[PDB]
Amino acid sequence: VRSLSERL
Amino acid sequence: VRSLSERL
Amino acid sequence: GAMGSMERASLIQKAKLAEQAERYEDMAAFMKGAVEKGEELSCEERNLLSVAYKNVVGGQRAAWRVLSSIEQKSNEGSEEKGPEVREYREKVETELQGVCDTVLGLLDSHLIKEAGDAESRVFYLKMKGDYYRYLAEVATGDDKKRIIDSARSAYQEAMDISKKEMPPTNPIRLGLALNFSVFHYEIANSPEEAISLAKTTFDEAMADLHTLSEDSYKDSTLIMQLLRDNLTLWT
Amino acid sequence: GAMGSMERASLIQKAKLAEQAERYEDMAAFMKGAVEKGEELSCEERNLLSVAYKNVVGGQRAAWRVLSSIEQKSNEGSEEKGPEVREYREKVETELQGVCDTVLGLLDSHLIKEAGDAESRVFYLKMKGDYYRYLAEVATGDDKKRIIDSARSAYQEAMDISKKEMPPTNPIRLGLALNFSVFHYEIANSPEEAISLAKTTFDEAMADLHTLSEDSYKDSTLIMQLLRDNLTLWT
Ligand SMILES: [Cl-]
Ligand SMILES: [Cl-]
Ligand SMILES: [Mg+2]
Ligand SMILES: [Mg+2]
Repeated sequence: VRSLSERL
Repeated sequence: VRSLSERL
Repeated sequence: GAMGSMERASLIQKAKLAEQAERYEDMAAFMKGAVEKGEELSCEERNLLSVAYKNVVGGQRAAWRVLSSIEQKSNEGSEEKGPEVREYREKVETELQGVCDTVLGLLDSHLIKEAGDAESRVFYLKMKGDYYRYLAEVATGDDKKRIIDSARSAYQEAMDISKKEMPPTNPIRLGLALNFSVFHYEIANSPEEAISLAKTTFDEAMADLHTLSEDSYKDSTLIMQLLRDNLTLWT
Repeated sequence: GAMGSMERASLIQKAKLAEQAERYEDMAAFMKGAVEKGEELSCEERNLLSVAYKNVVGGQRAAWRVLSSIEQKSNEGSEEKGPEVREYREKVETELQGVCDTVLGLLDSHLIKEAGDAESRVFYLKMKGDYYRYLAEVATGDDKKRIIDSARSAYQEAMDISKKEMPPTNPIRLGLALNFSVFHYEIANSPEEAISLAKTTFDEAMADLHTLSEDSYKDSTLIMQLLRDNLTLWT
């Protein structure tokens, strides 16, 4: 499971 | 609502 | 062609990788390269070609519809915003037409003329009808009628072969009938013809399901459900 | 540049149309054209630039991960299938690196050096960190360490400005901290630093929410939830 980065 | 055509 | 130096088998392998990676423009370029090697395509390879270009043109069609709707609204109390919406719709349209012309060119040089078996010939003639139908969706001027007749003619030739050579449950035959019914409803202003074709196709397939294995039954009934979904929308 | 003949305002208008049509490669080309006009970008324009390239590189990253996983499996009792998987992974990788280099080039010529306000400067330095981070995701050889340090340095400069010049709830400051924490966890092998940064960022924002309007509260809390989601994954 990969980490969440900033959304647009 | 548009008609459904063949799926892949 | 930029794929001229790559082995046929490597192009096919990479098309399958591109599909897994959802890189459909790459997939289409690899499959175009494979077709241009000049050998006939197997069943699996025909399906890769179709998947690739259907996904490419599908994104273009979706974009064109968004832009056309914006352009239509701008032409209703609407403030004048200049040429940009038209220009960008035209840009997407030209690219879409280019993809359709590419597919039609592969079919004409030389996939159709070498296709002797019903499965291949019907598949390619259906594709020809489909890509003329996509051209018809964006056509306006002195070409619309001839493009529509080209789609109709390709679908009709495919239908004639499919009815003589394939069982009514064959998934290619079903998909052809489905798409020709969509042509009648959405392109040719013939909703009654669309409904009649979908109904007869569905009923003739229903009556042939008893001949099928479990796996073939699943394949056929999946497409039959699309016919039924359209009939529910159209009636 | 192919956009050199188009008005700045028309490029911006078309970028917005491309976004609506989900044509992100076009959107990025239009926004690159707009940047190359040489004027600074407004808030809205910076966001269009970021959305465009994030969507383009996002698709490339997703494809690269699919292909890298296939390549890794092939190198475990696995049958030798030739060079095609590596070649195609390399093709996608090179294209991804090209997009990152394009973005970094716009930042260096000359977006960052003209950005004096904290909102713009932090935004661009964060972007610089992000695109070096995407380069680091695919780097292996004698460049990996220097690419990682370039990402770190850009994020750190952005953090220093943001802490001096912006409130802890500012969405740019929050998004920067979020992405720097991801850098620590996924790139720099520093999960404890990632967790500490996410926790402190979340807590300092929580304590500042009382100052915000309803709309700003919604903006800030949406990003805070991503910090919390990562903390739940990481602990
Ligand atoms: Cl345009
Ligand atoms: Cl390749
Ligand atoms: Mg037969
Ligand atoms: Mg301030």
